[PDB]
Amino acid sequence: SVDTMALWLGLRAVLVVAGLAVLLQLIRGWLSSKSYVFNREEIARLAKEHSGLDYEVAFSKIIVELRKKHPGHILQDEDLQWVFVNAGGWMGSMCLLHASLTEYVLLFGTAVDTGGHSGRYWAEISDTILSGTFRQWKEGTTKSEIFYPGDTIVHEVGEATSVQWSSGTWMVEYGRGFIPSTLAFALADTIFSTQDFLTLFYTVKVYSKALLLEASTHLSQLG
Amino acid sequence: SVDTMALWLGLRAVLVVAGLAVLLQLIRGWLSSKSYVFNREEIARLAKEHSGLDYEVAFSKIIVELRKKHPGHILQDEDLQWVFVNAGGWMGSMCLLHASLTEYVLLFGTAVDTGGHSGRYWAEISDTILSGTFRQWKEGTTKSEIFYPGDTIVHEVGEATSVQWSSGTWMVEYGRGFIPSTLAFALADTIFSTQDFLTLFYTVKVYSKALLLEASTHLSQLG
Amino acid sequence: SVDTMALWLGLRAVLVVAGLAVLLQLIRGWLSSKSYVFNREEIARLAKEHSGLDYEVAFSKIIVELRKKHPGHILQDEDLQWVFVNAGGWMGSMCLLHASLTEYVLLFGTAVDTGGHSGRYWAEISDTILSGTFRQWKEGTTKSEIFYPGDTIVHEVGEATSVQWSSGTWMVEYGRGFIPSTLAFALADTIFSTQDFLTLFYTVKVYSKALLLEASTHLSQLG
Repeated sequence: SVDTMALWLGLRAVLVVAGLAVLLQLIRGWLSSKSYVFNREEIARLAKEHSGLDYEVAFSKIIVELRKKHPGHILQDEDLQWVFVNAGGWMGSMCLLHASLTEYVLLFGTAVDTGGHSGRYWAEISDTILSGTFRQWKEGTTKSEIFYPGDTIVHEVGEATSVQWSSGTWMVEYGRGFIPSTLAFALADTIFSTQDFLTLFYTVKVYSKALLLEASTHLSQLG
Repeated sequence: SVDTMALWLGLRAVLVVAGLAVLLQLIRGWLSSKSYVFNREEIARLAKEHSGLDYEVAFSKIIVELRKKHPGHILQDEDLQWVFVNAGGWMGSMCLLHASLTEYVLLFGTAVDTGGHSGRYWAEISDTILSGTFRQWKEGTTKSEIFYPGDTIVHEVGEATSVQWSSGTWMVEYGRGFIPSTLAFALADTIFSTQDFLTLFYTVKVYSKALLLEASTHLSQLG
Repeated sequence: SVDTMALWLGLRAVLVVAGLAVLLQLIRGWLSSKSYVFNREEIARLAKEHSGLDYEVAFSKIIVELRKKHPGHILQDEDLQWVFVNAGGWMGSMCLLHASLTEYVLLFGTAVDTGGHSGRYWAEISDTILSGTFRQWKEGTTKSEIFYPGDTIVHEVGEATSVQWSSGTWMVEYGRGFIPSTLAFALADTIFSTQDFLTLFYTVKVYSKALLLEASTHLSQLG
């Protein structure tokens, strides 16, 4: 009975600590900046237009269109790089195109069968498929849904689903909200599982280059 | 030769530390309380009896029968909730019905293909399959075994196995032993991989509510 | 406006830390000990020659041939053991035959579908397949390659790939380079995921036994 009481008190302590953590995450999301360069419908339409072609040609055409419609906000050909992404038990790769304090645009996908935790969304993310399949298992339900090239899955803030991607699945991803908070989730398995310090290097490098591009465009627009 | 000696000394240090950890686990397990409300054969027969129905109807009927045969030991309908479980590389979901210092009962399953480490804890676990398949690859062997609805896999005290569950696999799980020791493994991937503080919140909340129900039943029986 | 610069400076700090980590990995792996007992071609042909038999008979004959051609460098039958290996999100099992500061030989494989990160280390790794399939997804590309019994996959120094093995895949693995640099990747999931301290016990025990056997052989050869 004494051990039961001690265990209940410890569980209550962990309960309130986790509640405070989630509350601080929600506060950071609420008080976040809302100056947006893109709209999610725009990225969704642009990615859905080229979903019928090969995914590499689609990547090329979408990058060209993004550079054409938003000059100074997309990285150059010299800065584009495929970087592994290990998070929540799954493994994929990304190619960052745009990333600021409130938005980011990248090409995400995997060439192998993988799946795991989607991560607690404290920012709004949208994925429009170009090839492969995307199986989502939302929280609270016992059934999953399948998504195909042309579909767009939007992840609201606070949602946590079970994601799964077949081999050769590739999509375009646009994130809106408090972008830095996602970094942790993007690097968790890189820190405590894969020990891939070079992947962490490449990730922070491309993010810093995207921030530098955004600041340079800001200065050139006001200067 | 010097580096080899240093590496061997470090390996011996890790060896003795891990041995002391295993010794602490076994000591806190053997000397744990053994006040049992249920027995694994009761839950096994209750789950196998309704294993032919749809897994949702089976869940409902099993919950009703548990509340009929053990009234003050099953959580209320207002306290039932599906909570994600990320551990050992695999991801699923649970709904807890009973949980004490020495026992716990829940409904566990996944709607997607998953698998990984079963985990090591001082607790005899029993899983009776309601739907789906369960592949178990025990330690020390090079071949696995498949289990179908109606079967009951018994994870013994020294269980190091590889588990795998196909999409739509649902089962009823009963565990007796040092239940808090099973918390760590159940939350490790939640801490270092998923960054899901809300799932940790839900887990500790439902465990605290189950312990509260058990303590309330105990006090109402002794008073 | 200002927080962009703040985040960029933080990313620069993380960048220099990760860069120093990678540079130290390179410098320590380079300029290391060059005492080699085996070579990847010998092990590759020894495994490919027996790749047509059942994998257990192949294991036995390969161990016998290794003890015949390199006596004193292979563990005894009393020291052989199958130990689970959780790393990078995948779960397999190993049987260590030889391990020193510069080389290691073991029998690896899995009885369940698994996959994940291969890991980065200054160590040339070669795997010759006896059964099952090995899908490798190298870094920087969007397509993977399948390998079959008889094939030998070379994990180059400093490379990072996505590995995937079907159920029943078994292979003979030979590592050359700075072996301790892999140890971290070999145990991360054991510490932050499986919490399996007995598997860690077994791993460090077999590594210490291999190092002790190597030291004994060296002393007997010079004494």
